[PDB]
Amino acid sequence: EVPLPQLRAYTVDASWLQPMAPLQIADHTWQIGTEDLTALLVQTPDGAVLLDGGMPQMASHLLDNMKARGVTPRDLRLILLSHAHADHAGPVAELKRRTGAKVAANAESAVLLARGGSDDLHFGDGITYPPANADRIVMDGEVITVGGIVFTAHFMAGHTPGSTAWTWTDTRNGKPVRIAYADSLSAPGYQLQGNPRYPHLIEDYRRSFATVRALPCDVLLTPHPGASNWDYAAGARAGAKALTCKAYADAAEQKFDGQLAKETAGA
Ligand SMILES: CC(C)c1ccc(Cc2sc(N)nc2C(=O)O)cc1
Ligand SMILES: [Zn+2]
Ligand SMILES: [Zn+2]
Repeated sequence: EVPLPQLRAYTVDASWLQPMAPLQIADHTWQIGTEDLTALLVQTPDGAVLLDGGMPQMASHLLDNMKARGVTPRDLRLILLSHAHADHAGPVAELKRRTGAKVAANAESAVLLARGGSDDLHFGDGITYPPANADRIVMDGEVITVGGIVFTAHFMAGHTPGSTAWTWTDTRNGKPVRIAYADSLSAPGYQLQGNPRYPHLIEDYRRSFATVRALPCDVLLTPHPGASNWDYAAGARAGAKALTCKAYADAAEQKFDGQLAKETAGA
C-alpha cells in the first residue's frame, strides 16, 4: 500500500529557504537564490552564467528570478559549482532539463554530481540528490570566457575533494570589481586524522586556507552567506559587513585547528 511518492516524510522548517528577489551585487552579477543560500547569476551579452543553485526544490524559484532579470530558459548557458553537495548543486539536473544550460566542473565535482552526492566521503548515502552529468571538465587555473566575462577556477579541496573557488571581474560604479566566490572551508563533524577515505585531508585544508587568503578579492561571496557575514535580506546593506578573503580563511583555520585539537586529545 501507499504510493512511492507518499512513503517519505521530509523534515521541513518553514524558516528554511526563504525566497528573495534578485539582489544586485555588481553591474552584471546578482544573487537570485534564497536568503540562506547563494545562487549567483551573471548576465552577459552572450548568455547567462549561474554559479550554484542551492537545494533541489529551488529550481522553479531560480527560473522565476531569471525571468525577472530577462533571462529566458534558452539564455542560461553555463552552470558552475562551488561543491557538489545537495544544498548547492541540488537543482542542477532539473535546471539542465528545463534550460539550455551546460555544466563545467572539475573531475572530483563531476564524479560526485554524476552519482547525485551518494557515497559521500563523510556522510555516506544520507545526502543524495538528483544526479547530473558534466558537459566540460576543468583543470585548476582554467579560464572560461562568456560574453567577455572571464571566470577562473581555483581548486580548494577539503570540504569536498572537488571544492572550487571561482573568480571574475565585474564593474561597479565604473571601477572594475574583483569578485571571488569561495567555497566552504568547514569540516563539520568530519574525521580529520586517519580518515581512510581522505588520507591527506589535513594537508588539503591547509593549502586551501592559503589559496583562499590569496585570491584576487575585492568582494568575497560564499555558498552559505553567513560564512562570509553577508545578510541577503538587508537589501542595499547586504554586503556591509562582509569578510575579506583573508579573514574568512583565518576564521576557518582557527576553527579547524580547534577541531583538530579536540579530536587529538585523549579520552
Ligand atoms: C556548528 C555546526 C552546527 C556547523 C556549522 C557550520 C557548518 C557548515 C555547513 S552546514 C551545511 N548544510 N553546509 C555547510 C557548508 O559548509 O557548506 C556545519 C555545521
Ligand atoms: Zn557541503
Ligand atoms: Zn552547504
